[PDB]
Formats: sequence, structure tokens, C-alpha cells
Amino acid sequence: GEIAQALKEIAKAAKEIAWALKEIAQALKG
Amino acid sequence: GEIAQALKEIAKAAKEIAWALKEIAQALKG
Amino acid sequence: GEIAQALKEIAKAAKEIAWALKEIAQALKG
Amino acid sequence: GEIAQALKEIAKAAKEIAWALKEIAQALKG
Amino acid sequence: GEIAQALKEIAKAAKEIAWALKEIAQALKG
Amino acid sequence: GEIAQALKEIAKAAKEIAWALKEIAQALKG
Repeated sequence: GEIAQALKEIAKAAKEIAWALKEIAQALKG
Repeated sequence: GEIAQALKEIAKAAKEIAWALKEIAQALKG
Repeated sequence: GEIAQALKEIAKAAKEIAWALKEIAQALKG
Repeated sequence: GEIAQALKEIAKAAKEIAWALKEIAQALKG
Repeated sequence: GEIAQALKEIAKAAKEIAWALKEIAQALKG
Repeated sequence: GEIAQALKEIAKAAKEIAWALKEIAQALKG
């Protein structure tokens, strides 16, 4: 299960990276 | 299957990350 | 299949993320 | 083997990238 | 084939993302 | 083969992206 588990952990982190960048864009737009 | 579902979620997050960074670039350009 | 299609979409978004970050670096240098 | 090892290293780096971007978001919000 | 080609394109974009983020860190440290 | 080599290059670039983002976070926090 190691390859499937590593891909699921990359997908969880990718979602959190997208959300943090939406918050950064909003802060910079005022 | 789990590999395809994780890769589809990474592709959706990658498109959201690209859009947020294009908004950040435009804010910093004025 | 869906695995190859998701990886082609991640490659296309990665190139857009690289371009936006090069524009952010130039804006922060003036 | 080598695919699994490289994916485990990408997952660990992705979690640190997410954490750093949450810190950047919080800094700009406050 | 197309899976190896997409991963090679992701590798090149990742290197360009790392270059740009190092430029951004240096500009903010100025 | 070529799949493992591309993933090893992605892992190395991801570690440098994490480092650069921690530098950015520290600079912004002062």
C-alpha cells in the first residue's frame, strides 16, 4: 500500500496548498 | 481506483494553485 | 487512461505556476 | 522500490510546503 | 510513453519553481 | 527507469521549494 498511501498524502497536502494560496491572494487584493 | 482518484485531486488543486498565483502576480504588478 | 490524462493536466498547470512565480520575482525586484 | 521511495520523499516535502504557506497566509492576515 | 513524458515536463517545471522561489526569498531579504 | 529518474528529480526540487518557502516566511515575519 506504500505508493497509494504516498499519493493520498500528496493529494491532501495539495488541497491545503491551494487553500493557503487563495487566502494569500485575498489578503493581497485587500 | 485509488491512484487515479488521488491524481485527479492533485490535478484539480494544481489548477486552483495556478489561478491563485496568477491573481497574486497581477496584484503585485498594480 | 485517466492516470495519463491527470498527469498531462498536472504538467500543463505546473508550467503556468512556474510562469506566474517568475513574474512575482520580477515584480518584487521593481 | 525506487518509485515508492521518491513518492514518500515528495509527500514529506509537500506537507512542509503546506505548513510554510499556512505561516505566510497567517503573517499577511495579521 | 505519455506518463514518462508528463513526469519529465513536471520535473522541468519543478526546477523552474524552485529557481523563482529562491529569487523571491533573496528579494525579500534585501 | 525514466519514471523513477523523473520522480527523484521532482523530490530534489520539492525539498528546495520547502527551504525557500521557510526563508520567505521568516523574512515576512521580520
